[PDB]
Amino acid sequence: IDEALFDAEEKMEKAVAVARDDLSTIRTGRANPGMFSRITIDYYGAATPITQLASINVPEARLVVIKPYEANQLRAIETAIRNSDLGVNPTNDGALIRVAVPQLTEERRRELVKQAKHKGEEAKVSVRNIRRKAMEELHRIRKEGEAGEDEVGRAEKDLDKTTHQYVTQIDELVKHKE
Repeated sequence: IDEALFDAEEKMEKAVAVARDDLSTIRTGRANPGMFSRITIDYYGAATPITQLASINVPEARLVVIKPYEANQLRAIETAIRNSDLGVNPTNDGALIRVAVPQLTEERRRELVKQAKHKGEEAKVSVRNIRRKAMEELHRIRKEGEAGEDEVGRAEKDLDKTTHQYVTQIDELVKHKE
């Protein structure tokens, strides 16, 4: 019962965290390091984020400079960005990567508000699915006699309580992306 609850609050935590990233990889607003965090480049057989492999430097609002902490991960990172979802054709000079935002337009931005709202929805669907796997556990606890209806019923209500908190936590994360 208690470990079921603990295992869930824990898993929703990770969903909210993955959410902040999804929503970060979107700039309703203007250029910043956060957008580059969802991108990953095979690092020694492990999918690693560039936001830890390089310094995302933002001079202008339409210009980002990327110095990979290691020279040899440069092309690797550079390619991860033209292949990403930002819509950029990163440049290279041997050490640095020159990225040109674009500035955006009245319409695409709207198509990114729809997007941010839509990926916050995926994340609330993931949460409710965590909440549901936990239910089938609390349900299976009660049925095995590892706990009385009384104790498990309480957990059900506590399970639901927590879900809303993590859901509202995703709500007031897409709120900022308006």
